[PDB]
Amino acid sequence: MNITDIREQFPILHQQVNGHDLVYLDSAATSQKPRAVIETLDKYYNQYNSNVHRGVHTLGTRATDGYEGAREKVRKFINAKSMAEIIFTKGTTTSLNMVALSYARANLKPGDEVVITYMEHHANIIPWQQAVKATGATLKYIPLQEDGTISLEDVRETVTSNTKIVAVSHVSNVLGTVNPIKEMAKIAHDNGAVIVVDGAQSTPHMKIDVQDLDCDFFALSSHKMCGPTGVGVLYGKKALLENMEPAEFGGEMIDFVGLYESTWKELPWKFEAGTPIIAGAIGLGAAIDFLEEIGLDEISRHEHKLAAYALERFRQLDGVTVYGPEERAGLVTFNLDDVHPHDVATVLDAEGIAVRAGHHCAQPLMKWLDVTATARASFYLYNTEEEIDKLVEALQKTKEYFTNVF
Amino acid sequence: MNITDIREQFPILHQQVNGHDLVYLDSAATSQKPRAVIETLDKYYNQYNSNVHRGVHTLGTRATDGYEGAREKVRKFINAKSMAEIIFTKGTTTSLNMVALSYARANLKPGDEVVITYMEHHANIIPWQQAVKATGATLKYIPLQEDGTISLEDVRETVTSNTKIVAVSHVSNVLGTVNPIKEMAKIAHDNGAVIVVDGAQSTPHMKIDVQDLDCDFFALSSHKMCGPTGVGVLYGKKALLENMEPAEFGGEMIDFVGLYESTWKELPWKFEAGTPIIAGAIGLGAAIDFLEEIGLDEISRHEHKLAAYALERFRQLDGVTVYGPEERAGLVTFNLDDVHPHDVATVLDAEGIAVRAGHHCAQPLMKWLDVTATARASFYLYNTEEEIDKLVEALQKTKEYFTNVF
Ligand SMILES: Cc1ncc(COP(=O)(O)O)c(C/N=C(\CC#N)C(=O)O)c1O
Ligand SMILES: Cc1ncc(COP(=O)(O)O)c(C/N=C(\CC#N)C(=O)O)c1O
Repeated sequence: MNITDIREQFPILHQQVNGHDLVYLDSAATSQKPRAVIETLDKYYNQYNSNVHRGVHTLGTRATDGYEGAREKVRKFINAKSMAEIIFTKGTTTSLNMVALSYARANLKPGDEVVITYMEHHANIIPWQQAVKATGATLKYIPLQEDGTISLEDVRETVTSNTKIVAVSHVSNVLGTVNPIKEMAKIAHDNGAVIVVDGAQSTPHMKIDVQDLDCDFFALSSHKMCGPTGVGVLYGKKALLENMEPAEFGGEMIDFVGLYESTWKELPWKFEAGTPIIAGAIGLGAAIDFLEEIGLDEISRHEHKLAAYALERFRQLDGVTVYGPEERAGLVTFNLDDVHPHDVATVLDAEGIAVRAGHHCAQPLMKWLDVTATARASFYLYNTEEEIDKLVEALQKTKEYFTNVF
Repeated sequence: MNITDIREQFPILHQQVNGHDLVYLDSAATSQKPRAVIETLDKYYNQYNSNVHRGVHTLGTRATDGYEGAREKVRKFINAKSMAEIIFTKGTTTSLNMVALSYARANLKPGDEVVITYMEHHANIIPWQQAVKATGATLKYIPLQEDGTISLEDVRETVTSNTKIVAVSHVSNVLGTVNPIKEMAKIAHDNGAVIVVDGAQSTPHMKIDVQDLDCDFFALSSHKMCGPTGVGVLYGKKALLENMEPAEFGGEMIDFVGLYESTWKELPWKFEAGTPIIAGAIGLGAAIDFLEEIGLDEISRHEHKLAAYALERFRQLDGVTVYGPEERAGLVTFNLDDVHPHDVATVLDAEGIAVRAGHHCAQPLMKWLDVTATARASFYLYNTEEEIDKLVEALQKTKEYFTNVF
């Protein structure tokens, strides 16, 4: 894996911001795209754009083969058994809402529990809030240990035989924690629950195998993994999706329409209402071809190196707190003592450096961390140690600059 | 309006299919894109891709300004009063589902009526089926007159003071009928109903003015109007959207998140859960700039000419039935006596000609037409009379060829 060859594929990296070379360290908010992906979209619109599933004219057939072909690429990529288990959606958020709407709201009664964790992104919180409220069921949180990881002991404690759903994140977008999803699926099942896995932060960065994880549902977002905006996937076990009603209704997802009553398509089309995200899914396919060609394990090793290097160089700074465990995915959330993270982010941008400041859509987590906001640098396959040097050099500068003011 | 200059902007038109120049007559299924749109996407991914609404780094600000800027372009384009009334969605279908979920399901009780018409696309049928079933309300259909138009008399007949919702299409994707939306909004309101307008076929092809139409909701799809796939709009009167709960929950659409209860953003963000369709909305903005620069009235005049020419040259063929009225949008649905439309479409593709065969997602309409399927040619700003000549010449050939077989 050659990082110079990789960065050469991402036009957006080669520019300056505020007179400094761009240092993009915000891949957890969204990733940048290689030429292979952008040229996939261009070729689609330049050459074979048409609506799909009719199969009567040439361009229509090509578009359909592209779109269905990308479904197959997603299937192999996360090791699902069947294309019937791969549903294209607008994103992780919509995917998780569909499970909340079609599965939760139809399978929860007073006394039933939904179990989540304190570290969850909103997308994996609010749908469950709404679903328990709609059904008079109960929402519970698995506690976190002090380093921001989860103990299986706490899982057995929180999951009861009244738990219908466990919903947890694969990798935290804030702490960097890789959760024990597989062991959690076992505890879920032992108690008669399904597990729903929020895979938005894991999928771009490490090999996903839904056969090995035995998750019941798994959600991911194209934009975080070198792919177009506006597209995601819901994976669900075929037996569960067969029993769920659609979340949206319309053309494409029907079989017979009468005046008052309709019947549905087979999976996966049951869950894809209206003209689908044709170019986006095809570009998501291109993104998957690109990542597989580098290798998810390679990308993962690369991130292990950047994260270990970042954690070391952060510990060389006084007045800097880092949140979460030592063993982590490729990001670091932190604060400078006595500098608001908004200001850290502003000052970093003046130096070319893109990070995120705020709640990272994890308000409960911030409360648990006893902070109101943090700053975050997040990495991907195009980042380098040199860029981590610039970040830590800029944080040192920031500390001194704000010393000068007071 | 110079058609040669217009066609020069659409790379996909300049190719052959089966050894013949492509003749694309399937714009009602999806439209082709000009360079201005494709290069908008390229420039977004090449240059300023980032997540939106943070506003802490340079690319993030640019992405946000692009996305919010496109909201403004959509607002001016349909003459809404406020960006708070413009919600980006995945498409017409999703837009109509949101109204069905958030407005209908919360405002219908036994004895309440939803009124639709027999000519509606599925997207404007199934959501209402589901909503009346969920609420024990009643669904009614306005009858059609023999030419496939609607009489206001029939509207007053069907809409009662128990009608809560009237949902009708602006322009039929099958008959070509332009419905009397404005007069229908008046009848709706006189009886205490809102009206929901399915604008998927109107928006690409004619000026939209929601102030003049006084519609309560209006839905449209980017892919049909020179814009990217995967994006649409829901317009709704600000006072109605203020009172509707969100259809999806997650990051971006919240204000405060506690463990069990959350509060929402102001409009329009209330209705935009998760990372939004950033590049798609920006490209939809480019599409709108492109169409406004030609002029919707010009595009409309062009289509009037193609439709009048097509209807004339179709009446020069024996054994050809055309469905719907004389005054029409830019398409023609038809059948050859004794040739299945699937076969017509297959034979047309061998000649380079792209049309659609099937139900056109209007199964109730086909039943009313007493057919099981039809063929359809649909036009846009890049089509010509010469291409209509090829179509009618090919239909003549098809008729003779199928005579030979028998
Ligand atoms: C673990 C996890 N779960 C859900 C989401 C939301 O995904 P999306 O916005 O693509 O619908 C995300 C997206 N995270 C963002 C998106 C932004 N901005 C972040 O900055 O951390 C995530 O990381
Ligand atoms: C009047 C009307 N109402 C709803 C839809 C569905 O819009 P979408 O598939 O973009 O969600 C459409 C899309 N129509 C199609 C789409 C396809 N294929 C067609 O072939 O007529 C429409 O024309």
